[PDB]
Amino acid sequence: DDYIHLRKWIKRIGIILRISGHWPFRLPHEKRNQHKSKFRQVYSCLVITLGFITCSCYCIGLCLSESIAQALNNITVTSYFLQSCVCYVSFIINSRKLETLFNYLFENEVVGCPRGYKMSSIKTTLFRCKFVAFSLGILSFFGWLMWTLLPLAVLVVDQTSLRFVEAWYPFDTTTSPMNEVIAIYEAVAMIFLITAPMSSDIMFCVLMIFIVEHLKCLGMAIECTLKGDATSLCNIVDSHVKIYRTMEIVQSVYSSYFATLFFTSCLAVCALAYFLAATSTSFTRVPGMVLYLMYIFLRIFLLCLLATEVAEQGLNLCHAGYSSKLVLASDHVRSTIQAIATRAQIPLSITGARFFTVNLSFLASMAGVMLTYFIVLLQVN
Amino acid sequence: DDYIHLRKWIKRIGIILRISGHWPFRLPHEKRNQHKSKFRQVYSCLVITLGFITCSCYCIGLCLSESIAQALNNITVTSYFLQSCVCYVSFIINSRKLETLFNYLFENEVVGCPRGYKMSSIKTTLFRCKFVAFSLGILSFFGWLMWTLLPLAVLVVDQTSLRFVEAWYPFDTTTSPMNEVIAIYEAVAMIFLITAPMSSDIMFCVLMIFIVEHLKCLGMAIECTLKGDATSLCNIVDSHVKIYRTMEIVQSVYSSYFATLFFTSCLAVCALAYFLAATSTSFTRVPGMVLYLMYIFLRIFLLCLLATEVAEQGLNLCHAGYSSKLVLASDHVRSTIQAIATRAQIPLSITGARFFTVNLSFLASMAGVMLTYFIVLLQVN
Amino acid sequence: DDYIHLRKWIKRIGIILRISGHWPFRLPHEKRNQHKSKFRQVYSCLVITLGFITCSCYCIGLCLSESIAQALNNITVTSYFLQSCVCYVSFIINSRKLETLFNYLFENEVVGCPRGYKMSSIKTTLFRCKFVAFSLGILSFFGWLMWTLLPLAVLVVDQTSLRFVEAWYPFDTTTSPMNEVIAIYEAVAMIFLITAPMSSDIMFCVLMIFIVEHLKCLGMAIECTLKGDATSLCNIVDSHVKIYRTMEIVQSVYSSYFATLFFTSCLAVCALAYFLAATSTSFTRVPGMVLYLMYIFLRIFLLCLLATEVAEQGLNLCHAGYSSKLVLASDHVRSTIQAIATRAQIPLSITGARFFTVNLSFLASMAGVMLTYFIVLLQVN
Amino acid sequence: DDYIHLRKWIKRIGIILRISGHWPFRLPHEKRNQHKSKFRQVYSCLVITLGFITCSCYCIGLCLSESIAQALNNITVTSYFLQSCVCYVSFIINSRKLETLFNYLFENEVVGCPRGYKMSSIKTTLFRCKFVAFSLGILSFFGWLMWTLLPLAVLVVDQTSLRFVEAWYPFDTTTSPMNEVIAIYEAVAMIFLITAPMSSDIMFCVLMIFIVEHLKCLGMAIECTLKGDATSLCNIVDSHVKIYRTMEIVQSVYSSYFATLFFTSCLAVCALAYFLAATSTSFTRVPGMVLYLMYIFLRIFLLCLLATEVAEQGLNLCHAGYSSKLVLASDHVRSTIQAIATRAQIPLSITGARFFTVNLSFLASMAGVMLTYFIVLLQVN
Ligand SMILES: CCN(CC)C(=O)c1cccc(C)c1
Ligand SMILES: CCN(CC)C(=O)c1cccc(C)c1
Ligand SMILES: CCN(CC)C(=O)c1cccc(C)c1
Ligand SMILES: CCN(CC)C(=O)c1cccc(C)c1
Repeated sequence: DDYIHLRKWIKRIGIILRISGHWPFRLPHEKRNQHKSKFRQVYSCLVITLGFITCSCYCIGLCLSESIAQALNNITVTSYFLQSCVCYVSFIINSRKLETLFNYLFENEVVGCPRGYKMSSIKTTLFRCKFVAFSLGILSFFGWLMWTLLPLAVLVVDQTSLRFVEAWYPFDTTTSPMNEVIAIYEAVAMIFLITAPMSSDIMFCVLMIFIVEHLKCLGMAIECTLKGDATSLCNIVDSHVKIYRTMEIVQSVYSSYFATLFFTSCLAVCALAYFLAATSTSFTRVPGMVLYLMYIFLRIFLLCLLATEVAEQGLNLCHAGYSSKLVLASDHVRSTIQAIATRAQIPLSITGARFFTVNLSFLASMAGVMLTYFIVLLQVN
Repeated sequence: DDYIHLRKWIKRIGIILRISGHWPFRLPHEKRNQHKSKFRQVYSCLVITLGFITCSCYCIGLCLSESIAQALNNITVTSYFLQSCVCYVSFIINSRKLETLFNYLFENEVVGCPRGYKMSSIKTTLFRCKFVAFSLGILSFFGWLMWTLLPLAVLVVDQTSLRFVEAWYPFDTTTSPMNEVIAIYEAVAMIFLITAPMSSDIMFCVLMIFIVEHLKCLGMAIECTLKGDATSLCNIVDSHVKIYRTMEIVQSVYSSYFATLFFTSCLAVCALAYFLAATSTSFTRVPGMVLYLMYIFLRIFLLCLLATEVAEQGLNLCHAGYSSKLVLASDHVRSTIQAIATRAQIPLSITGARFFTVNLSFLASMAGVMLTYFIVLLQVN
Repeated sequence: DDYIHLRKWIKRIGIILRISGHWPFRLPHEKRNQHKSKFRQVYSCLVITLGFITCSCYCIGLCLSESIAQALNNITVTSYFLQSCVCYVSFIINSRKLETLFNYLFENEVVGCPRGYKMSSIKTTLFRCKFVAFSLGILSFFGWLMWTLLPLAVLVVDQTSLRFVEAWYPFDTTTSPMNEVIAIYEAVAMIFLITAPMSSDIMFCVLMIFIVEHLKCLGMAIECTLKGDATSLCNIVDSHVKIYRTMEIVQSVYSSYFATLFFTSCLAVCALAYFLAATSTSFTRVPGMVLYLMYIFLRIFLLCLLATEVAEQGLNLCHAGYSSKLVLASDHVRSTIQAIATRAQIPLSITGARFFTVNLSFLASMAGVMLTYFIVLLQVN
Repeated sequence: DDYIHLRKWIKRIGIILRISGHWPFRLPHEKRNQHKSKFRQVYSCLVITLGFITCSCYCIGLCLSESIAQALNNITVTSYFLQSCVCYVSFIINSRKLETLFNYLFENEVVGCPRGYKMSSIKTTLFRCKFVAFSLGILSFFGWLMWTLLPLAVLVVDQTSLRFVEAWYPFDTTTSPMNEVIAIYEAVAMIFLITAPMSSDIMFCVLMIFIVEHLKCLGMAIECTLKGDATSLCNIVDSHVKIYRTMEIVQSVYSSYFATLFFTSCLAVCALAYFLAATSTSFTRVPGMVLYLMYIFLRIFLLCLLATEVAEQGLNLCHAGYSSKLVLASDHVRSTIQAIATRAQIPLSITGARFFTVNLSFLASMAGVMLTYFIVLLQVN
């Protein structure tokens, strides 16, 4: 069966959310109260504390800067690291809503749709899910492998400064006793701090894909029940309000995370464009800086695209049922379809801490701001 | 009882609005026609005239500037002072509407809500009220104490220019006979001119908190009356129209005050960022200039947040009642819920003299404008 | 009677529209086919041709510029002159719609309003009409008197270049035979080219004031007919659709005129701010350049304010009738009030050639653009 | 008959779409399965491959640039060429939807309209169609003739570098054996690569004109059927939903094409304004660069105008039927007119890959961006 295949994938997503050290909540397939184990709790606490102290050493390493170039070289990695920290806190706080969200993915079976549509819907869902997940995973692995292991192959196979950008430490970390084990520590902390927000964006993309498929199924079900008494309309309205409650749940955690993400990502792409444009770099960091740019652009573009698709499917749900049969229906249908339309006129939008609406036009406005500040930072030299 | 506690707090707000010299109007708890006393009227007239002449000496002290730096050092304090003057005039003119607003806070008892919700609503209201009031009060006291008493401890405990920025005066004010009593006069005028707009923003924050709680109570009451004849719907519509009339009353006074506030606050934060960035300041004004920045950002952020919450609660009221029961109701309910929704689609927004809508996105746009003009003013040196 | 007073004023407006040389159309009070006279037609043709040739000499005088300063000194007057020419053409083309507009001002009597409201409405209408008309007229007279007669009192009472900015001419116009009669010709052409667009803005302000009063009367009439069968609702809907047809008529002519006006006015205020800031002017043109700025700002602000008031009154008409009585009315009232509301949700907006919406926020955006280009033009020196 | 005349014109449009080498689809007048011929398929494949290799040589000719000036001189032509390539791909992919679109133009006969309106509608349609088609065709022919044949008349009638801007080639192309035949090849490739997107914009303009006429006919038909049972309303709703399906079909292909078009057109007009402003050009390319500017501005303005007209006609359809008769109709009419209005409130907008809405305000925003980047590129020299 194809459907049990879908089961596999959502279990994998839950597994990855417990690999990178998020707080363990109840998965739908788990029914032995396994998430309350201490063996998985000390894991998440250890990884969260390690990420916190690494981000704090990097953040106070920024304020103790030598010049402008070291400041920007700290700005990029500290931006990504505090993105990871904001994501850690936001998944720590709202643990209960994630269980309801994963229960929504487990069963979402729409009633009233023709049976020929569900198969192609499941195939498109699995294809797009596999695409976004493997894309972000492979780009993350290549970027980490370059940025972390490329300077090690210059010296460790056989003077100082193995890592690309230094940070604040209580130890000296310049002598040969300490710098290698600092590099190893930075490697494993880099693994976890990269793995957390990528997994969060993967889960958000899965949720948006499922909500798009659900809204298309709802529109087809409205057309099917109008082509043909009350109970079908009650089930339609209940699915339409369940979708709205689910998006209202998704709004909060990703509101805080998206505000932090978008601001620090704009800072990171501006600093990267300055490093690639002006300063005569050492050419061993061009394959890192040309992959971090593509990762940032791909992540922002995928988030904005899957946030625009949901609003477009809601507005497409507004035009559902409007045909010649609606004129010939009773007063009951002409009232409930009117109610469904005037509720569907309100768009389902994910806002970033209510400062902006995550759309595709916001990507164009932010790219304009990035171009302006890149021109300014280039002129300042 | 908790509820009588709320009584205490609104009385305190009225008391503070008569301490800082606003025009005395009838409070709800007062029932002896006490507000028409001359003993409280000559107070407000004396304080308003003193604030007017102090703001006028500061304003014509700006045009008689020596250079650019003295001009900006006048620009900050004159911006805050004419904010205070605009607030004084706006509370002088519309005295009658403030009585209806304080009568709205005295009794606002929603009918039809389940009894278990009102307790937590009152607790959240008291907590957020105490938070915003004590926050702005303590920051104002620390900022005034620094800016006014820190230069006095250099000289008065034992050459000229005790105050930080000079102003126009008919007296000489440079000689030792006059400068000390000018400093004392500036201290008490500083107390009143700081105390007025902070108290106005505290009252606006109280009103927005109460309107948010009222809208949430209305949504819960709609859900409760749909879960269960006409009279409940009439009471719901009457509460919904009373909220709209109250916001329409709040719109005007704070429209004029918010236009003045936002423009002069942008000017003040730009001039402060220039003083903190470039000019080698004397380090005795860094604790003043680093608290005035935090006060400005906190005040603007709290105003924008509590103006966004009301619009979000209105749009959340639009989605109320939409469920399976609405399909099974009569024509009467399906008409009145439709009317409530198509009225709730119009957002309750506080505009600043109709030039802009006070939202959280406006804070981002204004911060972008502040960053652009700070870059320009830094480049001009 | 007060009402016949209103008659007087609209007749005066028609009279002024035929003084400045617009194409003569039928006024409401005229009933002898007087507008088809040739005695008033050769007037308008002569004045329009004179304004055309003066604007053409000024426009080709701009392209034959000596430097940047003479180019901007031509830019200001040519901007105002081609505003006048666009207004002349737009009133020449649509002569028929102006008759229907002046017939709308002649009789607009709303039915169903309480009688106590109409008196205060007429008083407020006459007050605001007199205010805007006398304000723009007196500022125009002072600006023309300064700019035209102030250099004449230096020389003509007793070497060359009497006028402030020269233009292209076939004659020499530098010798003493010709320059005085060129100055006289420029004086009378200046009178007509100033008098035309000011009269057009006065008529637009009158129309917006009347539409605001009409919408407030309609809202009060809806409240009155809901407080109390079908015929009142038919009269309400007919007045509401007549207001929309009138605004749709007003949209076109002022769309073209407002596009030209706003663009050339932004150019003029930028060039004036450059002349007042940098160049060491001769101080005999400071009273002209400081009145032209105030006239431009006052005209733009009054147009934007009276365009925002109409949209606000439409959205206020959306909330009319919504009360406890609407729940207790029949199906007929609950359907027609719903229809009135869903039609009133569409805003009555005057757009400038569909490029922008004339609001008060547009004034803030245009002022930001003016500040940016003033900073650039100051930096270019 | 006039109507058969319309037939002629749409056949001509189909003919031109098969002249410039687009993929051949079934026209409405063709009924012998002529579009599946190989004689017309190898034509389109040959022209598409030639345009691809020419665009690829120009695109890799950009990256192998000598300086900034040669880079911009490549940027303009490569922008137009990749516009042509994106249009080629977008017409290759969606071949099936173009058949339904051309079947919509073949028969669109509205039922219920008064007969006196259709004649003037057809006359206005033919006039505007002929205007836009002949305008873009004549400007394209003059621009191509100038840019391609003007340097040939300097040398070929009787040292190197016949073409204006060079490109990458495997051949030498500088010697006299090869440069002439390279110029001939560039001439014919220039013909096809210019002829494709102009024909696409002509078809889009035809579609927007027809949709505007259809919406006006629908509004007049609503007024006519309200002036007078169910079947007329069913036909009205079916025409209104057919218009929406047609615009939803038009959205996709022109979404991708409009995104590419608008971005590369902004780049091209910025580079052209730099070439015309600063660099001492050879004056033989001023008649080319002053026609390419007018072509770009005319094309963008016509696209934005005919995209704004459709949204304005939809919002005008929202106000249809609202009169005194609607109050006196049955419940059926007052429900179906309400449904038509609440569906017509959603605007029919053509978005460019969902990044922006093609309006006339977007033209103003893009012109502001063009002015800013032109000022920057002028300052960089
Ligand atoms: C900058 C984040 N980072 C830590 C240094 C990386 O290795 C890195 C680089 C490129 C792309 C990705 C997903 C991670
Ligand atoms: C600038 C206003 N002011 C008068 C000089 C102050 O003392 C002051 C400084 C910081 C924060 C607050 C609330 C007041
Ligand atoms: C610039 C237009 N103008 C002709 C030179 C004037 O005299 C002028 C100057 C200021 C204000 C007004 C209404 C007209
Ligand atoms: C830049 C495109 N191009 C190829 C060089 C042209 O000949 C060209 C120039 C002006 C106007 C038009 C429609 C085409």
